[PDB]
Amino acid sequence: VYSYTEKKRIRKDFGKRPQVLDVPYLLSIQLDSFQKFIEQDPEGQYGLEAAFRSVFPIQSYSGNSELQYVSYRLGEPVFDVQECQIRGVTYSAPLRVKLRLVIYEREAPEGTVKDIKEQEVYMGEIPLMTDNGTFVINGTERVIVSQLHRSPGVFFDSDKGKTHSSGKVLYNARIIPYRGSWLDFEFDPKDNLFVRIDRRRKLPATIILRALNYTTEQILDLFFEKVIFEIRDNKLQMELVPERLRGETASFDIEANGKVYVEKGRRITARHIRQLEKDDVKLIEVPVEYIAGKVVAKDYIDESTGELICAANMELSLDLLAKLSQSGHKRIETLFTNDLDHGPYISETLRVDPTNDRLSALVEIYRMMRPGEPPTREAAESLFENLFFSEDRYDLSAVGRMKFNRSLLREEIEGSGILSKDDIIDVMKKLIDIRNGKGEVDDIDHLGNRRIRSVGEMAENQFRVGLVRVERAVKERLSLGDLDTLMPQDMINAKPISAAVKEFFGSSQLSQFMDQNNPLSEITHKRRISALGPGGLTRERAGFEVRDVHPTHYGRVCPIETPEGPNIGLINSLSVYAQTNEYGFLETPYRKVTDGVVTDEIHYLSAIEEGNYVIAQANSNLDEEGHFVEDLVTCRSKGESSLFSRDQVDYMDVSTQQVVSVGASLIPFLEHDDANRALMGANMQRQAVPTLRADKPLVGTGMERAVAVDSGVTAVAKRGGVVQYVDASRIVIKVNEDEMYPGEAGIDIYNLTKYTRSNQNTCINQMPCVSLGEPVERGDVLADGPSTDLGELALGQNMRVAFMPWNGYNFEDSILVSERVVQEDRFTTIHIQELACVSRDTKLGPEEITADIPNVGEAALSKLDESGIVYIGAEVTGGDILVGKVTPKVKDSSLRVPNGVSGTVIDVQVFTRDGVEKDKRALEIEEMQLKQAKKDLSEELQILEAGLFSRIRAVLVAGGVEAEKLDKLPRDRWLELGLTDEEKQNQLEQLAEQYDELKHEFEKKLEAKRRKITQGDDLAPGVLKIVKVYLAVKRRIQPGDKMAGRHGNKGVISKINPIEDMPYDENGTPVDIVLNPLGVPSRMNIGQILETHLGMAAKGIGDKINAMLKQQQEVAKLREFIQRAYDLGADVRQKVDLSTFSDEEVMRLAENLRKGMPIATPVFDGAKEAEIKELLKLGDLPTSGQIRLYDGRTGEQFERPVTVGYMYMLKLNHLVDDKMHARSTGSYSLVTQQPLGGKAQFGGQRFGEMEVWALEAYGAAYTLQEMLTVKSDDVNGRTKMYKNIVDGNHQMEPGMPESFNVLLKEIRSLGINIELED
Amino acid sequence: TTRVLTEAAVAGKRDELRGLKENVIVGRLIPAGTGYAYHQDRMRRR
Amino acid sequence: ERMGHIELASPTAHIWFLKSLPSRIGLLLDMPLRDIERVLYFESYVVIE
Amino acid sequence: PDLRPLVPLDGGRFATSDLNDLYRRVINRNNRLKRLLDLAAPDIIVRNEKRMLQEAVDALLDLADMIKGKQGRFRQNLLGKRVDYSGRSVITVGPYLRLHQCGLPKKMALELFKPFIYGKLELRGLATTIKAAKKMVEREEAVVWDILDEVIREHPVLLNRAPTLHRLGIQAFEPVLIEGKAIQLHPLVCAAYNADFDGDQMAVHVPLTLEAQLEARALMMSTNNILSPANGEPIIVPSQDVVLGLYYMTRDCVNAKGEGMVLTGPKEAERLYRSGLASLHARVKVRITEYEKDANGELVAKTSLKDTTVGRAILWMIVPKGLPYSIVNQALGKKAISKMLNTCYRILGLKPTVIFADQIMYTGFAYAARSGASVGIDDMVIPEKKHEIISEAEAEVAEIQEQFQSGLVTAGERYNKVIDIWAAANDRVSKAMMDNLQTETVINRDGQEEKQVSFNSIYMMADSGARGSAAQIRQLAGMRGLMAKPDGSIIETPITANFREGLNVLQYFISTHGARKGLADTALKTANSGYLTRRLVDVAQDLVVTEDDCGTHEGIMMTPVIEGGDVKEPLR
DNA sequence: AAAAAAAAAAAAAAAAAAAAAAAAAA
DNA sequence: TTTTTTTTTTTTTTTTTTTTTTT
Ligand SMILES: [Mg+2]
Repeated sequence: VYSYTEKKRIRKDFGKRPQVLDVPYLLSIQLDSFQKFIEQDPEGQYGLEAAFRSVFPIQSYSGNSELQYVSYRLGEPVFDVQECQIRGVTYSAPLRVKLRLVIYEREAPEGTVKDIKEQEVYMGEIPLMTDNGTFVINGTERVIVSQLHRSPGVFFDSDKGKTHSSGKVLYNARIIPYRGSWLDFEFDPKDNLFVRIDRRRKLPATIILRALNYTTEQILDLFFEKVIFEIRDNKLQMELVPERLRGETASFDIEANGKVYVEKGRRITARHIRQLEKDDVKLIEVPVEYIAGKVVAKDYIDESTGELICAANMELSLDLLAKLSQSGHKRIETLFTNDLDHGPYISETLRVDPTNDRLSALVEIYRMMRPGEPPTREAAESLFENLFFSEDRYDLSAVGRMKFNRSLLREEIEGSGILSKDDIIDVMKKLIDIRNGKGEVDDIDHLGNRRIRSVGEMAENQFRVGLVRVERAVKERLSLGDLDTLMPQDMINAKPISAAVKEFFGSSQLSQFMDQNNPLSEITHKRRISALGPGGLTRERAGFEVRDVHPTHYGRVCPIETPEGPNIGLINSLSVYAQTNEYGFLETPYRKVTDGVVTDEIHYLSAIEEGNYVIAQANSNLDEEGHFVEDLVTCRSKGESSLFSRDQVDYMDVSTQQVVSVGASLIPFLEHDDANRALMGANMQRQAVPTLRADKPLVGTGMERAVAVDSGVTAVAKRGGVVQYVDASRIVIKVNEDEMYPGEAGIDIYNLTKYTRSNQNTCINQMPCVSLGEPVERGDVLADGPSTDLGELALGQNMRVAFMPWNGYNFEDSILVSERVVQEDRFTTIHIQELACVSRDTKLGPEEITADIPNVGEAALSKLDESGIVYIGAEVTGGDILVGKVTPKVKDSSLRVPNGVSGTVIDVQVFTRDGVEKDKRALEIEEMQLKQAKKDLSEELQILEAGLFSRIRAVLVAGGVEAEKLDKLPRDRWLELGLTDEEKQNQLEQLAEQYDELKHEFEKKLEAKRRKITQGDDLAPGVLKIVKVYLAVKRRIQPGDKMAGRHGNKGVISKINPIEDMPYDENGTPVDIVLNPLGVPSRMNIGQILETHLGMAAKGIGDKINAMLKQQQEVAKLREFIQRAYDLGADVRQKVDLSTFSDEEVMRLAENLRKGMPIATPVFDGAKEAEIKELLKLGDLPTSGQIRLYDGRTGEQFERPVTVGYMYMLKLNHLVDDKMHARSTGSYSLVTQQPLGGKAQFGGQRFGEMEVWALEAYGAAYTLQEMLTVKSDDVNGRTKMYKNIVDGNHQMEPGMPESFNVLLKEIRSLGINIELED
Repeated sequence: TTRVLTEAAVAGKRDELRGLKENVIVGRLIPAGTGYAYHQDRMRRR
Repeated sequence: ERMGHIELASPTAHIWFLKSLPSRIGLLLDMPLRDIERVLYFESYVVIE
Repeated sequence: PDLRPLVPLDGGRFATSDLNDLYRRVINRNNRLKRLLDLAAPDIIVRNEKRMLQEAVDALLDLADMIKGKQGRFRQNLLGKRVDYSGRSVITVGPYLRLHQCGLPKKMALELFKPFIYGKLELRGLATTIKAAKKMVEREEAVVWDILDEVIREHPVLLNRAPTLHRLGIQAFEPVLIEGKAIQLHPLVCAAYNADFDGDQMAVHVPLTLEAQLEARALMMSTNNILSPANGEPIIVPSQDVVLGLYYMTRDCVNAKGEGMVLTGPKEAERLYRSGLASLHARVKVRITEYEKDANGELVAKTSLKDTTVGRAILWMIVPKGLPYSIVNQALGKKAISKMLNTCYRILGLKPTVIFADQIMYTGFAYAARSGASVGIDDMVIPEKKHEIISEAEAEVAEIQEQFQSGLVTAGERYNKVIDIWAAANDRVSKAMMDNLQTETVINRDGQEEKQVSFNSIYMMADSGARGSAAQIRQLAGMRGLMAKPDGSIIETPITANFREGLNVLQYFISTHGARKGLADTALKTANSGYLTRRLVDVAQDLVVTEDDCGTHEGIMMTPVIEGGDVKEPLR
C-alpha cells in the first residue's frame, strides 16, 4: 500500500535488492548541528552553555566581585522568514541571559556576599536556521558549508621522497589542538631529534624536555634501559639477559661457568639465546675493550673529591674505566645502543644541547617565541607554562583527547584539555618506536584522521571568541569596580558578540552564497564538505594525495561528485546515508550479520572501526534468509577487497547506493558509464534551470521523491485533511478531527510562494498540485516547487532523441534541435533581474524621486505614474526609465534599465527610512500590502468562525435541537438557544470565550501588522529611500544556448531546423533532438544509450496507454495492461496490484501515465539488458531498440537503422545572450585609460600576454601595435583614429601609450631617474 | 621587478630596445615581422 | 603630468637598495646588511671619521 | 593626483587606493617631526619620530605592487591590455562555411563596426550628423544592413580562443553575417584551436587600419595556415564526422544492389547511387581518368578500367586533376585522408588544397548523414569466451593462492603470478572480442557464404579512427582490465566486468580511483605547462632571423635514433 | 580623541642564494 | 693557534579587499 498522492502516478521500478533502510532526512547534517547549537541543555555538552561555563563565572583578581551565570533564552525573532527576505533584515533572534552579579566584602571570601542582583541582560542577536536549513543574512539566503578539517590529536608522518635526495626516510610527529599553538617534532639525517612550535626556528628536543624540570640523568633513564657492569675484582663482569642479544655479532668470547657459550667472532643465533635461557646464564665476563665503545648514562662522583668523575652521555675507555675504578663504584650503568633496535637519538640531541639548567632553557624558548628582546625569568616561566598548560591559550576538546589516547594505545578516552609531561614523553616513545620499526605512520587521507565541522561548531567557536572579548572588557571595567551603583548592563557590550557572529556569517570563505537555481542545487549545496576555509588547507597547498579518494571513502563520501578543475577532491560531497558521529567522525550504515543470518537491524560504523571488521559488498545474493548463496563472496576488510568465506563476514552493506550522493544517485544507469563522464554529468545536473513545465523524468532512480520532498521547495503538508479551498495563491486544509488537537481546533493554510527572484536570477515558484476537495495525507506534497511535479524532481524535460550525425551540425558535441521543441514552449525559462535605485541626501539638497525630468522625450514619461515610477506590467526595453531620481544643482540621474535587456516589471518594492514622507506610489504599495494583510487576517477569522459555529451546530444536534430556532436568527447569537444541565453548555460557553478571544486576537494582530507596514522599513544610514524593480524576462532557446543530458554529454544547441526537415520515422513522428553518435565511444558513457532504450520502451507503453484510453476501453483492458506492465519479469520490490485502486483511481493513474510511464532504476541494482528488451516486447517496438529513419530533406530511407528513444535533457545556466558581449568604443578606466573588462560594465575583451605571443609568432606587427597602442591605450590616438574612420581614412598616428607614461611617472615616484633620449 | 630595477638603477644601463618584448612595452613596431622592414629603414637613417 | 615633492626634515634611506639581497649599499660600503639595518633603525651607532 | 584618484563609492563615502592613506601618513609624520624639532624634543622622542617616518616612507614605497605581481603595470596594463573593437560569444558549428570565412552574429557585427557604419553612412550621404547614423542604427533601419554587408564584404576579423597556446590560437576569417547569437566556426579549423563545442567561448577582434587588414589577410587568414608550425603534418586534418562519412562511403561489402556491372564514369555512379538503384558500396569496374604532371609541369590524361566501389567512384569527383587514383582505392581512414590532403598540398600547391578540404568536409558530412551511423546497445557483442576465460582465470588464481598457502611461493611471487595471468587472460579476452567484432560479418557472396570486415557500428567508428581506438573499444565490450589503487599497485582482483554489462559497487570505486587522479592531473598539469611555456617564450624573445647566411661550415651530425631496439625515428 | 602596523594563522613543495658553522690544515 | 673549503641552516621567491593599540 502507498500514499494515494503517490497513487496519482506510481513509478515503475526495477530494483531487485530489497531495501532495508529508507533514505534518511537528507538534511540531517545542518539541521541536527544547528539544533545542537541552540537548546537548553545542562552541563554544557557541545552547546552554548558549554561556552558560557567555559568562560563564566567572571571575577577580578582579589576584587571581591565575581560575575556568575544563570541561564539563557532566545526570544522570538522580530519578523518571519519571508518578511526578512523581502525587507533585508537578518532572520535573527535575541539572547536574553539571566545574569547574576554578587560582590563580597573585605576578608570574607567564603563569607556570604553583602549584595546580590539578577537581570535579563540583552546581548545582540544571532541568526537562526530556516526550516529548509539555511540562513538569511542581509536579505539573501546563505548556507554554511561544513568543513572537513584535519582532526586534532597526535599524527605521525614520514616525509619521504626528495628529502635530501638521500633516500633516508625521515619521521615527524604533530600534536594539533582544536584551539592553540601547534607542536611539532622531527628527525634529521644526523638522526638528532628536534622540536618546533608554530613552525618557528628549529630546536633540539631534549631542551624542551629539560624545560619540564627533567634532569639529563632522569631523561636518559626514562628513555633508555639499564645495562649494569659490576666490578668483581677484575674485568667488570656483566649482568647479561638473553633478551638483548638478537642480531648481534660478538667480537669477544661470551662464556660463564667456565663453559664457552659463544665463541669469539660467532654471532648470536636464536640457539645461543635458547642456550643462555635454558642454562639460566646471566652473569658473564667481558674484556675491558668491550666497555670502551659504550656510553655512561648517569654521573658519578668520588668519595673524597666528590667531583664529576664522568659526565652523562659520553663514550668510555680504559683510562675512564680506571678513573671510575679508583673510586670503587661497583655499579657502572650504560644505555643499550643498537642501530637496529635502539639508536643514540636522545643522546645525540643531548650532545647538541646548548646549556644545562631550566632557566637557560626557558630563556631559549622565550627568545625563540619573540626574538629581539631581553629574556626574563618570570616572564619566560609564565609564557612557557600558559602556552600549553593554561586554558587561556590551549585546549584539546573531547575528540582531541579521543584521538590522542587512541593513537598512544592508552585506555581512558576522557582526560584534561591541557597536556602533561607524561603525554609528551609517550609521544616521544611512540616516535622513537616507529623510528625503530614498531608502529606505522598514520595516513592522513584516512577519514578517521579528518572530521566534519558543521555550522553548530563554527558558530560555537565564533561565539566563544566574542564572549572572551567581552569578558576581557568586563574585567577591565571591573578593575574600576564600584559599590553597586550599577546593574550588569555596562560590563556587557553588545558590539563584540554581534560583530564576531555577523562577520562570520556574512564574510566567510565557507559560508558561501547559496545556489538556488534548482531543488537539487540546494539539496547538494548544503551537503557539501569544503576542505578550504579557516583551519583547513588552501588550493595552493594541496598535492595529489589529498585530492585522491582514499579507499575508506566508501560509504562516507561520494567519489563521483566534486567540482572539476582548480579544486578536485577538496569539495567532496557527503554520501546519502552518511551522517556525523558524536565526536564528528563520519559514520556509515551496515547490516549486522550473525553466524549466517543477515540480521535486518542497522549498525553504524566509524572510519576506523570498519577496518577491524570485514564487510560484505552490497550485491551479494541472498535468498529469503540472508544466507549467502556463494561460500566465497567479494568483501572488503582493511583498505582492500578479496573473496572471503561465508562464515567470516559480520557486516553487510545496507543499500547498494551508499557509495554515492544525492547529486549523482539520480544519474540513471550509472553503473554502465565511466567514472569521468559520470562525475561531469553529476556536476552538470546541479546546474539545471527550472523550465516552464516540469515533466516527470522518464528514466529516474527512485530518489526523486526524497530530493523533492526534503529540499523544501515543495510545500509538503503538515496534517492530513481535505483540500477545502484551492488556488494558485493559497491552499486550505481541513485537518481530520482525530489528527487535530481538541482545543485550538482551527484549520491549516499554506500560502504558496509565487514568482520571486532566485539567487541566480532564475524563477522560483510553486503551483497547486491537488484538486479542490480532495484528501491529503500528512507529510505529502501539495505544491510542486520549481523543476518539480507531483513531488518528483524534474529538472529538464524528456525528449525524443535520435543518435545519428545529421549533415555535420553535430560535429564535436553540438546538439541539433527541431523547431518543434521551441514551438511547444518546452525549454522557455523565466529569469528575474533585480534593479535598485537609492535616494540619499547630500550637499546642495536631497535626491528627489519626482517624475519631472529635464530633456526627456515624453514617451519616456508615459510609462511612469505621476510620481515618476513604472507600473506593474509595463514591458520595458533597454534604455527606458524606471524611477525618476534627480540630483539638485538640477540634473537627471534617474535609474534606467541596463542596456540590452528586455523585461516586464512584475513587482516594485519601496523601502523608506523611518520617519520620512511616503510618496504617491509608495503610499499605493503601502495600501496594497495593508489590504493584502487585512484580507488574509479577515478571511482567516471568518473561516475560523464558520468552523467554530459548525462545531456549535454539531454540538447542538443533541441537547436542545431546534431546527426552526436555528435559522430564525443569524450567527450573532448561538448560545442563547435552550439546553439542559449538560457539559455541552459549558463547552458552548468555552466556544463563545474562544470566539471572543479570536476576535480580539484578529484585531490586535491586524493592528500589529498595520504598525509593521506603517513604520517605513528602516534602511542603512545616509539613505532616504530605496526602490527595487523586478524585471521578469522570458528566454527561449537559441543557437548557442547550452543543453545536455545527465551523463555529462554536454553540447551547445546548434541550428534549430524547421520541423519538416528533421528525420521522421515510418509512422511520421519527428525526432526532436539529433545528437552525435561519435560522442559515445571516446567519452566512455554507455549509460545514455541504455537510458535511451528504456525511454523508448517507457514511451511505447505510454503510447499504448494513450491509444487504449483515447478509444473507450473501459477499465478491463487498461487494468490488465497496466498490471502486466507493472510486474514485467524477474523479482521486483514493487509488487503492485490494482484491485485496491478504485476505477476513479485507475483512470487518474492512466491519465497521468498517458504521457509515459515513469520508470525507476536504483543506481547499481538497476535494470539489465534482458528486462529492457522485455519491456519493449510488451510494447510494439523493435527489440533491438533501433528503428529505420527517413531523411527529412531527401525523403528516402536511411540504411543501417538508427537508435531513437526518450532521453531526459536539461538546460544549463549558460545562455548565449548572457555571454554574447561586444563593444565599439565606451568608457575607459580612470587610473589607466584602458577599456573596461567584464560584462556588468560595458567592457571589451582582454588581449592577454598569450595572445600577444601568438600575434608576434606570425609576422603580424602593425596589428599588434594597433591592438596595444591605438585601440586600448593611446588617449589621443584612439580619438584621432575614430575621426579618421568616420572620414573614410584608415590612417594610424603612433603617439605614445598613455599607461607607458603612467608607469614612467610611477617609477619616477620611487628613487629612480628614468628619461627619454633623442 | 625588484632585482632588475635595482641593477638597472645602479648600473645606469641605457636600454637599446632591440628585442620584441621591450618594443611592445614602448608601443612601437615589433622588429619581428613586417615591422622589421620598417626597422631596416630606420637603422639605415643612422 | 605634473608631479610633486616633499621636503623631508630628516634624510631617508631608500628601501629597495636596503634589502635587495645583495644590497647595493650593503656591498658598496662592504658591511653586513644586519649592521646596516640596526644602524638605520636607531638601535646602534656607527663611526664617522 | 590623477594616478591616485579619490573615487567616491556609490553613496556618501570615499574608497580609493592605500596610496592616499600612505601619503597622508607620511606628510602627517613629517609635519609632526618638524613641529617637534621646532619644540626641541628630547633625542628619544625625535628618534622615535624619525624611525616612524622611515617606516612611513618604507610603506609608501614598498608602488612596488603596482609594478610587481600578476596585476602589475608591466603584465596587466602594458603587455596584456584590454582592447576596444572586441567581443565574445559561445561558438557553434556550420558546414556551409568555407575555410576562408567564419560566421558572425548580426548583433555583434552591427556593434563592432559601428564606427565603420557611421563613417560609411556619412560618406554615402544618407546622413549628415553622426547622431543621425546613431539613431539609424538604433532604429535598425533596413539601410543599415546593406551598409553592414558593404563593410563586411571583405574585411577579415580575428577569432581567438581563451588559452592561446600556439600561433594558430588566433586566425583571421571573413565574416558572414548570420542570425542568432553564436560565433559560427568552420569545423575543420576547430582541430587547430583545440576547441570543442561544449560551450567554449571565442573572442572576435577587428583589425582597423589598411596595414592591419592586409596583415590579417596575408598571414592570419585560415587559408594561409593549413600546415602547422610545430611540424610538417597538416593541421586541417578532418576530425571525426567527416572522416566517418568518407570511410563509410568507400568500404566494400561482398554483395549489394548494383554489384557486378560496368560504369562509364563517376557521373552515372552518382546517378545510380542517389536514385537508390545501386548500393552505396559494391565492388564494380568503372572508367576513371587521372591527370599526372610527370612531364615538365604538363598535365597528361590517362584512362582505363579500374576496379573500385560505387561510393569510391562518387568520391573521385572531388579530387583535383593532379592526384593519382590509388590514393582513394583504400578504406580512407583518418590517416589515409590526412596523407591524401598532404599529397594534394605538396603536388598541387595551396589553393587546390583549400578547395579540396572544403569539398571533402561537405562530401563527408553529407554521406555521414546518408549513412545513419548510429550506435545501439546491440552494436557491441560480448564474446561468449569472456565467461569461460574469466572462470579459467579464477581457477588459476585459486590454484596459485593455495600454492602460496602451502608455502611454495612468497607473497610477492604470488602477487606477480596473479597479475601476470590476469594480464594474459585480459589479452585473451581482447583478442576474442576483436575477432568477434572486426570480422563479424558472415554473409552470402551470391553463393553460399563469406566473411568480410564487419559493419558493426562501434567497430566502424573505431577502425576509421573517428573516435576511440582498440584501447577504448576494449572496455566497452571486454573486461576493463586491472585498474590501479591510489598508488600504482595494480590490484590482484581486476575489474572482471565491462561497461555493456553491469559494474558492481567496488569495481566502480576502483574506476573512480583510476579517474580522479587523471582529472586532477589534467588541472595541475595545465597550470604548470602554462608556466613552462611562459619561461620558454621569455628566454627566446630576442632571436629574430636577421641574416640570410653566416657562411659557416661547422654543424651537427644527424643520424637515426636507436635506443637499443628498432629505430624510433628515421633519419628522414 | 588622533595616528599607525600588521603578531595576531600558519604552516606545502621546491629552488636560489646568503650567512654561519665545522672540517682540515700548516 | 688563524685561515680556506665545504657543509649546513636561514631566508626569500615561484601560476578577489585593513582594526587594534598606544599616546
Ligand atoms: Mg571545452
